[PDB]
Amino acid sequence: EPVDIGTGDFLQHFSVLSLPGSLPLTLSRFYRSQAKGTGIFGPKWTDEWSCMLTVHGNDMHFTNHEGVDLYYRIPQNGIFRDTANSRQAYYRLSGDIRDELTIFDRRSQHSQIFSLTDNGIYLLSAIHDRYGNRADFIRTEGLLTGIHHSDGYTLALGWQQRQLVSIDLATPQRQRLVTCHYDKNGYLAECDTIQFSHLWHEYTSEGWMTRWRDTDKTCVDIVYDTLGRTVSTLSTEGYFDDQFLYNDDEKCTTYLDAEGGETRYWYNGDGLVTRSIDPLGREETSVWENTRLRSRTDALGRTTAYDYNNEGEISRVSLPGGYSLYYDYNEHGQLTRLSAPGNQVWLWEYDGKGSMVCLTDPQGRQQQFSYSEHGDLLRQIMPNGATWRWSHDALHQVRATTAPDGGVTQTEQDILGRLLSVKDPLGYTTQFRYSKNHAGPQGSVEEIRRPDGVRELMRQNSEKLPESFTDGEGNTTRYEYGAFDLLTAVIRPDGERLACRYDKLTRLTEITNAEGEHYRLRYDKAGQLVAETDFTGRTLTYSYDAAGRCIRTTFPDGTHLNRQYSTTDQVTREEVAQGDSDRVLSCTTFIYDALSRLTEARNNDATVTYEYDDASRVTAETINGRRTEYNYDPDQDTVSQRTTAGITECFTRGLTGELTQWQIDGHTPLTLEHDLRGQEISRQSEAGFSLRQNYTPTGMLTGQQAGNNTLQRQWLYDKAYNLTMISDSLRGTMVNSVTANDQISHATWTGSSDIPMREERFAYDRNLNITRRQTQVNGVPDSEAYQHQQHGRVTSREYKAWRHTTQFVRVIRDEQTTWKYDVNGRLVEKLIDKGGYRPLRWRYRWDARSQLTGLETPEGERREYKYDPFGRRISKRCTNRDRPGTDFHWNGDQLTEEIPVGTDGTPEYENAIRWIYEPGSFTPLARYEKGQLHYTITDTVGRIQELLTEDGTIVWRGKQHLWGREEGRNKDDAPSCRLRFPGQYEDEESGLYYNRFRYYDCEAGQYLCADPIGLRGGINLYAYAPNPLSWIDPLGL
Repeated sequence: EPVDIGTGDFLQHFSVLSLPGSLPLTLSRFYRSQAKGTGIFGPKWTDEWSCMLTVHGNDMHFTNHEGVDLYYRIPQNGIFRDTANSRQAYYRLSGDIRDELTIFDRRSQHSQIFSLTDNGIYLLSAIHDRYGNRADFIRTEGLLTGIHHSDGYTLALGWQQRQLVSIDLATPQRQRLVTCHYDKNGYLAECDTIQFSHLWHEYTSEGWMTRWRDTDKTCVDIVYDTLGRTVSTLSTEGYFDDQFLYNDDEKCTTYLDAEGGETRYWYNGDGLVTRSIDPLGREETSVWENTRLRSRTDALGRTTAYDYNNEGEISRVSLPGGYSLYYDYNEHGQLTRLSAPGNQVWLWEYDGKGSMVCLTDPQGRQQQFSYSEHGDLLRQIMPNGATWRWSHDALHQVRATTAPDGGVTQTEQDILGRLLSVKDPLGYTTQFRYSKNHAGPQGSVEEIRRPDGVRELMRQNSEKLPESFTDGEGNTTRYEYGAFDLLTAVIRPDGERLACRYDKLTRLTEITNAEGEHYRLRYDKAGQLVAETDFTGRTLTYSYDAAGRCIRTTFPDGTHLNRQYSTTDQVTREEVAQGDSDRVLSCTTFIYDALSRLTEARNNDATVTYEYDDASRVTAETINGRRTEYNYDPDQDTVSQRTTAGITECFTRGLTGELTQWQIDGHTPLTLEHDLRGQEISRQSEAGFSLRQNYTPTGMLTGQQAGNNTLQRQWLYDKAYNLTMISDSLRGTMVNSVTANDQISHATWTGSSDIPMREERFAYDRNLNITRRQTQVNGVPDSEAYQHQQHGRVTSREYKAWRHTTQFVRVIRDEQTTWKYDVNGRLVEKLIDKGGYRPLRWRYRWDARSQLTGLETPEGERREYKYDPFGRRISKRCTNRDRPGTDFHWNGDQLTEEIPVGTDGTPEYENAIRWIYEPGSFTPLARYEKGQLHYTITDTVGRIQELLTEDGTIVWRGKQHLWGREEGRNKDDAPSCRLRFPGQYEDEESGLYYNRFRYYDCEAGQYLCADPIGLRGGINLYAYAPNPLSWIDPLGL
């Protein structure tokens, strides 16, 4: 807030200083245009080190860090004892007026000590906590000149002509913290801080700040009326061209923002807003009782009420929907009990010095906390017995952490809080060095030295914003900013630029990619995103209710996604209309229980139900009658046992929560071991399966040993952490060349001969999308394809392939593929035109939510897909040929079962294939089909590369191309493996890799439709990842 709508003041609050310690020492400056107070920073600016108590006849006026005055009635004996002011009931005044006075802050448990000076004025002499940690304020000749902190450091405040010019860390290290300059009338004109902002200020003779600017591009000009009220603001770059209109009779202030909006505020005697109307006419009211919010009602009539106890704290919060929260405190104002809906009660226990020693969750489980005599947290004991331990340096910052497994992490920080070094439980050390720019443009450089020899640089500009970053290979990404620290440009290592543009209220309205095309956003008078147009020209429209909730999404083709919300802002219904006809094409309903927990989701294709326990943990998930039950470890709230159609899995976990044993259906259990860093080093089964893994000093997976039962793998990276060499004992040696954008430009798989067996070469456009792909087999050119993007999506492609004859090459295939998209950005037709041959045309059918519902193969065969209300594909049918189907079962976001369905339409549940994941993970652990158990071995991205029987025999070997095409030949009786990259499932009828939301073309490296979440998933809408061996996309974004 720039302006106090209750009075018209121009307000500013900036951080000045923050020093770590047992008692943190923080300092900020607060400006108010009509203020009559004075702090260490001159007139009109108040701070935390200038608080004072003043005798006012029978009153004791207390000036806080913002110039607000609290009043206290001095008793007859002149002794205060826990005296409280009703306007701010958390400040407590104690002491004899003849001795010294104390202000106790029930919010922080900290005390301010005020000592007598002159004329019945008490100045701040000390601040201390309940542990005795103390900061003594020293004043000489009236001016605050020194500060002593009990941790062992001292501050030196230097003055000249009674104006504060320097705040210096004095001992044990000399360091400049704050520098200040003043104008001709003694107002703070320039304030340079070492941790925060560097600003300049300009005032009139009365002290009204008419201009403030930063080190570079931000510069605001303020105009006042004859009363000192702000009437207009304007920045030099055009932002915040605001105006303010006042009406003291109506008690109404009018705000005219720079984009044509009008917000009106009605205030009361205390200057608090009782009623407001936004530029869209949405009204919000508030009831106050003496600077105390009692109830607030938004634009939908939803009322939130606040109750208070005799001590002045919030005791009861009434929420929309009948929910109520209750708060209980001890005598010092510390929260001791929180009662929530569903009989969820949290309990906090404190000792004699205020340390919270025991915390009890709603499940009655206790966490014990042990402290030092000075307040340091020394030990924490979890309910299962896991014990954490900490020790601290001279500034009471954590310098050593002991994990429950015995590992110790050494950290070291400087007096300003910056991290200097870290030593992991295995002895590997990461160092940080900070250097200041001493020439020209102000700035700083942060160098990182990693235990693998990697060195990285991070440079900040004069506004202490990230200016550039240089990875271990010397690739530099640069950032440019505009006014108000708005990101306006990003420059890749290859030199291409991404640009941003903002309206007069600093709202993102345009994004320009490296190709030069524009993504545009449009807002209404209230700031809601009402329209957006991607690079393809597709425009989507959004509608909102009075509460700001999106109730309609209008697509170019004409369909409407309508939504209805419950009182607790939960989607209860989704309709699909079309055009001017209000007729509903499809319907989706969500049902919630008394605790606003989703218990049933239903559309025309699937019904999903959820069951919970007292702890709101999902005990059962059912999809179309198929039920999965869960049991939880009582102490760790993790899934300890899950059952699906009689088959039961048991999970066992250690103190840290790591998986130690897994077992299914009475088979031999799988046992796992971990190191001191929490990384898996071995997994074994007594049947014979064994897998050892090792890592780099930075934690990168680099080695694998298994045990026709032996597998040696090695992954080697470059100093930018790109996978550039793979040593496989079954496949050979892969070598990768990367570009400045960390994309693979050359990938050669070499067996044992010197000339590589197979090579892939790639080129990319300015959007990092694939353009060229050339293959070479045994040194001779094999195939070469070039594809062209339009607006970020693949549009056409030419492909050729050669045969090696005699030393000549002759063309055997010469095809041109062309893609056609609809107005919603969904691929609807892919046509492969060969020379003279017959055209092969793929067709795609979509619903309103851009889900692939139908697929027509070039041979006329048609398939149909159905989805649940969460976008999970549940069924795959063939609707015109005599071919079997497939049913899918999901646990959350994991595809856990693929169930074959015969041609008669009956699911073969006894022939189901189960994929075992850790609950929440996307890396498959094992595979279970017809009582056969197979253990998986995954690569660096979590993709299955080998399936092994329980005895350790490799029965399936993967062999893929760079972007995911799987083509490794396996025996006929080998188990099927259609899992590709994490989240992907290969449909054998089309070659597509189904991700949860979109379908992926591993040849073009792109999805078949635009990203359903828009810019929330990146600038490239039809793109998978820059490097498929280092990025993953479990969902379809």
